[PDB]
Amino acid sequence: TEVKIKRLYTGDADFASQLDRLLAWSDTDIHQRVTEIIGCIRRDGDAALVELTARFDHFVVDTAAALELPRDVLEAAWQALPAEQAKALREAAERIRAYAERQKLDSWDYREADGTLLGQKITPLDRVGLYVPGGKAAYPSSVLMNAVPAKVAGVPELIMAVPAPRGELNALVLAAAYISGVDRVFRIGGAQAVAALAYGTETVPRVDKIVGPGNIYVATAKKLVFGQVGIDMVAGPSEILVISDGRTDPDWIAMDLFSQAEHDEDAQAILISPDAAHLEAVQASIERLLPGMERAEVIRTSLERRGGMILVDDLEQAAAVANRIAPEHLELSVESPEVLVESIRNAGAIFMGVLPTSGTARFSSPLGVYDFQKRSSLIYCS
Amino acid sequence: SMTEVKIKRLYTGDADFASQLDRLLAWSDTDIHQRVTEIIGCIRRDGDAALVELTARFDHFVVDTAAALELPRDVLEAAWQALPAEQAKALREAAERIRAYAERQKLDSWDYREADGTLLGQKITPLDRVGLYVPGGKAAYPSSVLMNAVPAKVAGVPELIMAVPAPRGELNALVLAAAYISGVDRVFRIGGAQAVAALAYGTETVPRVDKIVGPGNIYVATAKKLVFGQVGIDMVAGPSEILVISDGRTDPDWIAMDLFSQAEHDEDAQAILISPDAAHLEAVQASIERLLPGMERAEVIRTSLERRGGMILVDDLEQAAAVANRIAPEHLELSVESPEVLVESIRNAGAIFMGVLPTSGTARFSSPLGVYDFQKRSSLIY
Repeated sequence: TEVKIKRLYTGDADFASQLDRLLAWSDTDIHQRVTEIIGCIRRDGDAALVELTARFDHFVVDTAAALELPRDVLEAAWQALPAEQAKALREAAERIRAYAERQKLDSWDYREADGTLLGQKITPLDRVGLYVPGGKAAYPSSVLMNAVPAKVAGVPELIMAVPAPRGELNALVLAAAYISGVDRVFRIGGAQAVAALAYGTETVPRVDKIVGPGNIYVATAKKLVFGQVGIDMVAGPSEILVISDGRTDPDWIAMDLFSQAEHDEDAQAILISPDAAHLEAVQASIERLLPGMERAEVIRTSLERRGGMILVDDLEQAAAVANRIAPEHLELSVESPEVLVESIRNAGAIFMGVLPTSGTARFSSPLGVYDFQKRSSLIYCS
Repeated sequence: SMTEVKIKRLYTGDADFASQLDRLLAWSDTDIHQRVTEIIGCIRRDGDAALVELTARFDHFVVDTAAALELPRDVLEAAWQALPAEQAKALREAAERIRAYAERQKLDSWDYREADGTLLGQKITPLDRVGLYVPGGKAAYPSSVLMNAVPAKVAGVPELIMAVPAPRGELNALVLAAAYISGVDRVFRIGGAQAVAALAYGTETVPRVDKIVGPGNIYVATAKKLVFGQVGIDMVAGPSEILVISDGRTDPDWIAMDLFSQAEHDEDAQAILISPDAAHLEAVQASIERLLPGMERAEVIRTSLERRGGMILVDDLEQAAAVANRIAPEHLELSVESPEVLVESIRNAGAIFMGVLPTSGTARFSSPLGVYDFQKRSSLIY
């Protein structure tokens, strides 16, 4: 029943190094394989894509044109969702759209003293490729959070790759692609899909940026085609950092940790508090509520491998430690978070009352509309 | 003839045109990768000791302690104060133009209320610390300092740290003066892979930064690639490129000089001319062959034109813009009668001239380096 979670104390002398080891996170054959696949796609295009799709996905088609899903299929997958899921999808997409609309970059210009016109010309990327994994194990959220900002940016051709293992489709994924304005959907995946998107085939249009997480083949391929296309940041496992003043119900804090611990065994969930009693209470809440979780084994694995509870002297030190951690997700479960947030510098998303992980929030932003736009300097000497 | 310059010629009517263009644009060590890995390891393992030693071995710059690697601020001020009045004037002016452009590009925090009352927002922060690499000796340009440092300081970066190696102690006055007026906070006489490692991981003497920018040799580029993840980096350069579109009204000598402007500073530079006027292309060839001998860097210009230069005949200006959009040049010049009309068809270009930039076709998906690259966004949810 016990869950052994690493406990750290800011008073300890070896604390910095312990925090380092807690945050630490880290094949030749895979690199070789992906290189070969990319080469095959560049050299032989569609024939290679069809063959590799039959090999990896067990999806057999006569011509590459058949890899594509008709648009009617997308609309129909949407039309057949249970009413509540449809509601949820529309609402989420709308929130994402509104937010993207507010972040959208605009063109402008101005005149220097001599009369020179200087300006910034904003354009959408010409085409964007979105990768989504096949089967039941994909989440519609990833589709919305990549595709919606891309369409708000004004990207004219948004192309999705999602493999169809043995022909199998994910209704929610297709419906999400439909309502987010995905333009074309191809049943391809893996390194072969990345290569097809990056270089083009006679069937697959060449895109300028590829986003969306996938397996080791997809990640490796994305790294190898960077330069030919832009890519999104490589995702590490999810992270949450909770700063708690001790006033919140420990059952709730526990659920806050489970929220991110539950979807990756290598996820990192950390709790910081100046209250030791509160930390013990949350330990208890974890051990009690854990069995009743459906993802109990994964949650346990994550908490035991990379979980942590850090006792700090106060909320100031909590903010300092957080700024060192630079977490993907930061939750300020404290009484005056609008005050505490003033001390926060490095965090992907902050919850008071796609995202950069593995400490890259020290220098990166979440994926947003701006990543599907670009600027050109304009100089008109008259 | 002895004066002739073999410049690659393409025509959009060619059946092989797409591939010919691909081959024209194309431009592409293991022992270096090993060495750099070892240097990074030594720096992580031995810190200041390793940095002092490696600086002694590689730069022949010998100091007793790592503290002695740093240049006092007094030195920067004195480098500025000893400049000829006109150089100082030019430096200040350039720095000011850059500053004014950066202020206009600066990202701002904001928030708004959803209908239900949920608060959504964007919190903008500057990067905590930024490292700027500048090559050593006389072969460095103050511009490289200004174009990184000024936008970083506009962004509000609290600690801007510069590495510039001092081979045999040698310094570049213009570089130091540029560091002075652009608000560089600290300057260290270190370079190569060891400087990148020192900045990325920190030593007792060198502060750990969150992003490293500034182009350098193969050791610096390799090191930057290897530390990406620990820090942000800038896009890798990237020999210069210029693409000129000419309708034929412009004096062909002027076009020739336009091509020369970028061809003359790198033998690997790419200068391409596009026109729907075949006679004009011939005229520019003649102007090139006539004007070339009188150029001071005639040898470099010729080498560049011969290796990567090109002239492309198109059907009309529509197609000129289409080809330009495929090329996606660093620099684009619209030498036509109505550039304010033609620019509407232009999508992919680092900078556009009518009347640090992305190169190698990355203008299809990248923006120039600017203030926004030294800022980051955090999502707020209340």
